Amino acid sequence: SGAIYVGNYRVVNRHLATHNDWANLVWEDSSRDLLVSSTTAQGCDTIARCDCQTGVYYCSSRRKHYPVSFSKPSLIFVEASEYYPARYQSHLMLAVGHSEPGDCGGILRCQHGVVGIVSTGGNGLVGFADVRDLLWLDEE
Ligand SMILES: NC(=O)[C@H]1CCCN(C(=O)NCC2CC2)C1
Ligand SMILES: [Zn+2]
Repeated sequence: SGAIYVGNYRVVNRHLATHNDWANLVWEDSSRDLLVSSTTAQGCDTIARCDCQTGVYYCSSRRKHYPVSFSKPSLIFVEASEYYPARYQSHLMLAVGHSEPGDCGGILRCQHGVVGIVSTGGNGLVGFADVRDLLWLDEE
């Protein structure tokens, strides 16, 4: 579990969104596994606006932050799970690292701010849903 709190927005994995998230919906995209809802309180996270390929992510199943090298956001095939059929997930970045069910929502960050959140795992790979292209998170 986990979310990004930027401005008056809450960014979560779409597959983990709550009823309150759907009832206060700003934007959602199943192909990216992202959903954004509105918040009453202002958050403290800031979004990175860059093309970094190195950063640090939080792994809840290890209680540890790990430094990683990650691929550029792209269209990647993700196997069938209990949340989605086998499909191409867009804006996904992969790295070598531990990720098991429960780790979605952990933040990946670089020197510029939050880059994205954990969205996939297994086989010694961790995948992150990028948010750096969502420029509207910084305003309104
Ligand atoms: N983005 C996806 O299609 C996910 C949905 C949850 C299931 N899935 C995973 O890779 N889970 C393993 C660890 C928790 C990350 C694919
Ligand atoms: Zn950066």
